[PDB]
Amino acid sequence: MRVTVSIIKADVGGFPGHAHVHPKMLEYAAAKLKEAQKRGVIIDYFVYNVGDDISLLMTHTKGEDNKDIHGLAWETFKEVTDQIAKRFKLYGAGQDLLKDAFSGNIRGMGPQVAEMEFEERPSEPIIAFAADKTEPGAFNLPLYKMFADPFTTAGLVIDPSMHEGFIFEVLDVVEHKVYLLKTPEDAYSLLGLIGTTGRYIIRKVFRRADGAPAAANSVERLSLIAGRYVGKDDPVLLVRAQSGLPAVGEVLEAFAHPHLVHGWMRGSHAGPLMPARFISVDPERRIAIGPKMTRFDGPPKVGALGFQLHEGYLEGGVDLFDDPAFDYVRQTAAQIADYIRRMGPFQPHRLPPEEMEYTALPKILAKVKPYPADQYEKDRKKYIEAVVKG
Amino acid sequence: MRVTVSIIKADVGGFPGHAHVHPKMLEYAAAKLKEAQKRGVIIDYFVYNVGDDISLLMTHTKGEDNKDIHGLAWETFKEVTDQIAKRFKLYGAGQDLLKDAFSGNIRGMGPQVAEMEFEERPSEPIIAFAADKTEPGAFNLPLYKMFADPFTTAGLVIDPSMHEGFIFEVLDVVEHKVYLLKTPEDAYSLLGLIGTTGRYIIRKVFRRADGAPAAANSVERLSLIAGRYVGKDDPVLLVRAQSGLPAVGEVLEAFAHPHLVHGWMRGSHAGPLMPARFISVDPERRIAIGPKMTRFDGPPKVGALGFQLHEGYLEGGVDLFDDPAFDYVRQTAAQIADYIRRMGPFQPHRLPPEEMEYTALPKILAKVKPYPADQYEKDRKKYIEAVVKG
Amino acid sequence: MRVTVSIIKADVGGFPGHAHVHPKMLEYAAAKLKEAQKRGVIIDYFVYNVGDDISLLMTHTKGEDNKDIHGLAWETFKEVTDQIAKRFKLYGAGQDLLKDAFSGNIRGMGPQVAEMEFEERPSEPIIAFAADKTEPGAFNLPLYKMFADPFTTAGLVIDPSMHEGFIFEVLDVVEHKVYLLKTPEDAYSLLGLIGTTGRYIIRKVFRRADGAPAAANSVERLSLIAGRYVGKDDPVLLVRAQSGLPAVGEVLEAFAHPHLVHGWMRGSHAGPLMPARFISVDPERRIAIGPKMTRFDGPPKVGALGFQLHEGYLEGGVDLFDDPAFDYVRQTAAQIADYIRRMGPFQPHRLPPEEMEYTALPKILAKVKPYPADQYEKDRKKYIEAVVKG
Amino acid sequence: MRVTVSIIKADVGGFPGHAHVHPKMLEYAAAKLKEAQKRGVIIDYFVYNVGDDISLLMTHTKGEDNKDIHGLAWETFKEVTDQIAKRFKLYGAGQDLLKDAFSGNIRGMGPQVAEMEFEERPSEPIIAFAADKTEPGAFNLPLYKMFADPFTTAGLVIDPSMHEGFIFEVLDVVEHKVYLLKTPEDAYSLLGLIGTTGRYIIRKVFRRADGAPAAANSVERLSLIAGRYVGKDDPVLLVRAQSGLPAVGEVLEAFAHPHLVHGWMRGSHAGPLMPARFISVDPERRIAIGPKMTRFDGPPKVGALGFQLHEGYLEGGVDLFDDPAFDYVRQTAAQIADYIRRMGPFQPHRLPPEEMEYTALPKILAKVKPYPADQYEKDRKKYIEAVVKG
Ligand SMILES: O=C(COP(=O)(O)O)[C@@H](O)[C@H](O)[C@H](O)COP(=O)(O)O
Ligand SMILES: O=C(COP(=O)(O)O)[C@@H](O)[C@H](O)[C@H](O)COP(=O)(O)O
Ligand SMILES: O=C(COP(=O)(O)O)[C@@H](O)[C@H](O)[C@H](O)COP(=O)(O)O
Ligand SMILES: O=C(COP(=O)(O)O)[C@@H](O)[C@H](O)[C@H](O)COP(=O)(O)O
Ligand SMILES: [Mg+2]
Ligand SMILES: [Mg+2]
Ligand SMILES: [Mg+2]
Ligand SMILES: [Mg+2]
Ligand SMILES: [Mg+2]
Ligand SMILES: [Mg+2]
Ligand SMILES: [Mg+2]
Ligand SMILES: [Mg+2]
Ligand SMILES: [Mg+2]
Ligand SMILES: [Mg+2]
Ligand SMILES: [Mg+2]
Ligand SMILES: [Mg+2]
Ligand SMILES: [Mg+2]
Ligand SMILES: [Mg+2]
Ligand SMILES: [Mg+2]
Ligand SMILES: [Mg+2]
Repeated sequence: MRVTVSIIKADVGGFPGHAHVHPKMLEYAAAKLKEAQKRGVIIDYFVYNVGDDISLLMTHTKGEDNKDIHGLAWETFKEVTDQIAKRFKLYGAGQDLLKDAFSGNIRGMGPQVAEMEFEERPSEPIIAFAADKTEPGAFNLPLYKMFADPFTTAGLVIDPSMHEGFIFEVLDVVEHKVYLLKTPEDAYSLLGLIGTTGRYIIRKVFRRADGAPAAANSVERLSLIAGRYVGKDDPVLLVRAQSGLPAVGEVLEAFAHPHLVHGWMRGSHAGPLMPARFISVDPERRIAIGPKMTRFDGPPKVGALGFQLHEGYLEGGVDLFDDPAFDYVRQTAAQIADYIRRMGPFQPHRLPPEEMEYTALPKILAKVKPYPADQYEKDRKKYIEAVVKG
Repeated sequence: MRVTVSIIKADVGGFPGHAHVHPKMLEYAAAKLKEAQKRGVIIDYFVYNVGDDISLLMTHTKGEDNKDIHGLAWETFKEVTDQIAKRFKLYGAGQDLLKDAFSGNIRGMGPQVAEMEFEERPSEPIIAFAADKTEPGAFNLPLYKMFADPFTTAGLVIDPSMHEGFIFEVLDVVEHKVYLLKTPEDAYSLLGLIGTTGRYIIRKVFRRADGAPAAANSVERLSLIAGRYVGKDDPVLLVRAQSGLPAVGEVLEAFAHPHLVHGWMRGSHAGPLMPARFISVDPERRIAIGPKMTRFDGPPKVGALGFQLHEGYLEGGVDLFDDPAFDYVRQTAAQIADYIRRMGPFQPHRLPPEEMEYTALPKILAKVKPYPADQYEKDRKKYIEAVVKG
Repeated sequence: MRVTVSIIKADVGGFPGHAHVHPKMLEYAAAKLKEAQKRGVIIDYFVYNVGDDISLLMTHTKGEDNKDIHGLAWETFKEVTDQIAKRFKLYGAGQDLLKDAFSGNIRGMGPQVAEMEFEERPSEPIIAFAADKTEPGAFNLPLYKMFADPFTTAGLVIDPSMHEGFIFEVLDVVEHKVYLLKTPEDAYSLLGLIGTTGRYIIRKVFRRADGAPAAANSVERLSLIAGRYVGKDDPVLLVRAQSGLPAVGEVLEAFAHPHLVHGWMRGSHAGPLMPARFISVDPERRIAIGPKMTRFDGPPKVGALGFQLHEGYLEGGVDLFDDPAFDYVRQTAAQIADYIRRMGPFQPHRLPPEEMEYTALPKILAKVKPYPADQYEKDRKKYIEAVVKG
Repeated sequence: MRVTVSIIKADVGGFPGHAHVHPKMLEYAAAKLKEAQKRGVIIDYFVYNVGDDISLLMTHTKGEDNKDIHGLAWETFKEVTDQIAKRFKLYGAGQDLLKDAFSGNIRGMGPQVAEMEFEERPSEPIIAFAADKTEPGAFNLPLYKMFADPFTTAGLVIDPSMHEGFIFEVLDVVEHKVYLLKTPEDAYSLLGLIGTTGRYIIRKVFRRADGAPAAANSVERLSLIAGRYVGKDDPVLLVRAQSGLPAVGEVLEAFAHPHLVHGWMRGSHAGPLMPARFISVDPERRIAIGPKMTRFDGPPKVGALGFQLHEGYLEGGVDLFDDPAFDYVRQTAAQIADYIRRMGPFQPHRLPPEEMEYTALPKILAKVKPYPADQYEKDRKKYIEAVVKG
């Protein structure tokens, strides 16, 4: 049977600030999806947060880009907004749905979606990822590693079924152009694009041998609003594993170096991506509570839940960053976070100016007097005396 | 609607010594505040300890410096004293209320208060802090950082709504004088005062753009008793966050370096301020149990609980030091505590003599024979022979 | 007496690659400057390298922007080129003087200059810095710290002679505009500019009390060549110290966090700025041999030589990063270098695309087929089957 | 034969700033003492620096407090001043001799002296210490440890010849009073005094069994100048070792924890005392070049030179901090220095106000408007509106 797996994610309020979600939001969402399941809209579901982002993972047979499934998610987020977030006056209530939400970040751009449709294999292990305080390009390095780096995915070299590699669908989110690159042969060209994490983002990956969908990342084109590019952050990602696709452990190895990503405070910094445990996982209630964002509204975090599909039912989720081996990775991220923070307001800890979600540069340039450089050389002594006397 | 948020804190007994509180004290206090809520005295509340200090966080509409609210707290502490602490003969039972409590530290000086009244915003995130084994000036460094240090609060540079800075109300607790300083321009003068943490303490902070209350720290003037200055330690602090006020994560960043503070053993040492987890947080019962004070009666610790206000009701609290990123900070504090303790009785691990809560110097000077220095030079050989023969 | 201190620096060949200089280049330069000294062109000099960059430090009385002094340096570099670098076929022989040098990086842009003229004080301590494998904005963070950060320069708070702060001359190297900002009051605006290290660079600093020159950094406007901005990297910096200017140790404290800077391999990465020892310092021969660039052509390094001026004569230089306290800083930089390198070709370890000195993006875009995104959605299955069958 | 060992120390100029000395100063001093030796004024000598402080170690038979020996030192420092420091316009030329030296710290207070007279033992091992960037009380902890702490000096417990302990001569430098305390019995009283490192300083130690001089520290009473106490910093210390006095290694163990001391930048901070190697030791030329002061004008450092006396001749010196065991201690000090520096201008990293060598507090209090606290409560809203509108 063919199944679709859809993650539709949104922030509709934080608790407090942008640090976390209120547990009643998860409970409300789970109850709403249980009703949809009883009506046959969906087969199964799992509800979880990372930071202030709620992921609705849903299995169904309606295909990709389905209005009923996308509409079920939207309605669930709108009802969480109105019944829970507005009731408790949560921070940024309705953030991703309402352009006038009470927060100062990018609002009203809508949910994000990562989805795949496929014939369910004789065993169908999948991993759902969610990150907070980062951009969709945060997953470029891990996706490259797991599908194309022989230092990550041993199977590329030792599993004859993987020898032919993978096909990357890369979205230029500025010009709205798609590129298809094949590894190993196009590795250098691919990296020339996807190293620019804010512009060229891996959106989908397919197995080269047969075209099977292997991963789907939530990324959309940017919008140009009041002369700035405006994106949708805090990505979600679906990866299918095993049997010629990377092993669960090869997928997870791709997150074992907590690389610097763009986001963190005010969408305007770089910090290490910490692979984080869930606070709690309740398979029966279909809810996981993910990590909080604390120092400097982070560091950026990613959570990983594994599942096994059966006739579209989801057995799981299983927290896949829960191992002492990943404690070392978290400790590294914590130390790097402390190191980089001592840079304060300077690039490359602060992002390049065009990549900053917040800026005061127009306010600054409206007040600080410029001097054409060539004329300034003649007048410098005069201008310095004027400040001094001034 | 306008709301007042009041934290009124006291130590009325420890369990054991000065290390912690008895959980029945928290339960008694919560039950008493629930009765006040039913009668309409207060809107909502949360009860928690850090070390041996119990904070009663209360929301209400009676304004600052209200006799009913201050009296409700006093009565709650007196009843905890009589019903719980005296019953179990807790250490320092009634400490802050009774000058004759059974402990050897400063007694009977009264509760402390941190409170703010304001129009409740469309979302109203607040953080309540409590520290044990330190002075109110322990918060000088964090408050300075979060409101004035561009290496902490990115918004000062990148959020045009924050560009105008903040107004610090600084209390000289020796001469009972208030100073108002504005950052950025008065930063150096401000620091010249508040670096003297025992004398010049940040009591309130206001937003410069509109005068909005931003933070309130519990500090009062010193009392001169038997020729020593006597202060009220173990401060509490309220901070409003977001939307032109520092982000929750910028507030928390201000605690990410575990700086040395005055207090620790016997109110007479310097040690690192450890940002500590709560042992437990129960939002339904309205109680959090904070950390214990162990080695050398510390190290000094601060706890952070976040809330969202709605019509004065408190949704929370949320432990905001609960992240692996803060595990690194705690480990640093633990290592610094071990390093500094090897100094034993010497400044600057021991405090300056006028800053020590305990001293034996009068006992010492009553017994040890002085010699005027000029005459001692002539007699030194004689005096050494007299000790030797002696 | 008034004196001018000029550092004029260039790379005219490496040994091997871009890692270091040949010692005969330094010996040749020193001999040439000794001849100029005998003729009265200059008072005194010191010759040294950091990585592949040779600094000619010269004292004289000809003022800033003097053709004789600039011409003496140019001629010295041209003769080193022809007599030494071309003789031994050094790598990038004549790099900064010859557009057709044999190297693949930016060539022929000319030497850089950092110079100050002033009345020589009753004691005149100065520090000369040189960095390799980085941009002039690498010094933005240190210069800000030493002149404006009270966590670095204690004197801003505790030395009444410094209370009035400093004046920063900031160059916009894209639009060729100069801004004058005064600290403390303009700190936030200043940081809003100079955090963009590739665009807004501190060129000079002056004391606010009297206008005295305090620092001079080597930065020039960019050139727009074949549609890319082309800059002059590997900066040099002069700082005057003490007596109302930052102490030598406050200047050095500003380098005690090895912050990430732009440059390193191929002028296209970010890595930690390591404060490095000189290999050797010979005050009598007037030559210091600085550090090599090794792993990944770095990490980026800065060297610091202190001097005392007397009637323009230079007593020194003294290696000011030579202390076990700075061994810790170097070890931190070495560890951060290893961490960040595991990112490979990805931002923010790789620089933003417009900031990269090397790029293959045009070659890539000439070969990889784009698909307009809207039409790609309809054709995706077809295109994937075509790659698969292909 | 009876011998006197005298260390007379002064700063008469730095190279650069307060970081180090010029090597010609040491060479000049050694040459001058060689002439005094030829004339029979002294028996032997050794000349060395730590940071910007030059120690003249001299052996002779003229006794303590001898005008000829003190005058020889003064004259040597005055000639170094005039012939070397003023010639090269060194920083703070003549610092400790000239009230109008060109530096901003405490000037003209004179050299310091540590001296002992005794019958030369059948073997006479002695250690000379010098510290820079700290007060004489920096040696209180080490002197206490080596003579009174059984966790340091094993001989107190296991060497029957040491069982009777030691006599401490403690100087109150504020009131000019001397106390004599005997360990073990007076340990607690002693520590009650000498923990106040700025006031009660160990000046001499004697063996209790026979009164033999065991140590001499350079400390003098403070001077009250323009309402501030003014002291003489950067102490020197002589310790006799072995045979009922602490072993060389017990003396050195007392420095193996790099405890926080007062001094460092601007005489106004606390930082770890690093036991440092000499850069070079030349026994034949009678000169050792000690460490530089770098980050933040430190950290504070102590050097240790061991000697064996024979008929007053000095065989040595031997650098006693030169062992990998002390590399660990230095690394600890380097890490603690980095930790504490993140506190910036705040106590207890900044010193208590009365202990600061530099302050801007009068300048601050002359400009910042005070409000009596009781009246401020009524007017606060008005004053905040006035700043806001202002
Ligand atoms: O060693 C492994 C499994 O052995 P096990 O069942 O524990 O004996 C795994 O590493 C697998 O080899 C890996 O996950 C690839 O599995 P397939 O995708 O080939 O099933
Ligand atoms: O990036 C952040 C929030 O993004 P998110 O909701 O996770 O997309 C935060 O760092 C906020 O920018 C920060 O807390 C300031 O928020 P405001 O006070 O401007 O709402
Ligand atoms: O073990 C030691 C010497 O043994 P050694 O000569 O190496 O056999 C030292 O620790 C001494 O015991 C110590 O220095 C005390 O020596 P005295 O002062 O008793 O001579
Ligand atoms: O403590 C210091 C010097 O003391 P010293 O000569 O060793 O007694 C330095 O930190 C100076 O205070 C600092 O360099 C500032 O010096 P000035 O610029 O005021 O001379
Ligand atoms: Mg949010
Ligand atoms: Mg989010
Ligand atoms: Mg965001
Ligand atoms: Mg988001
Ligand atoms: Mg108590
Ligand atoms: Mg307490
Ligand atoms: Mg107390
Ligand atoms: Mg208390
Ligand atoms: Mg080169
Ligand atoms: Mg170079
Ligand atoms: Mg270059
Ligand atoms: Mg170059
Ligand atoms: Mg000096
Ligand atoms: Mg000194
Ligand atoms: Mg000094
Ligand atoms: Mg001195």
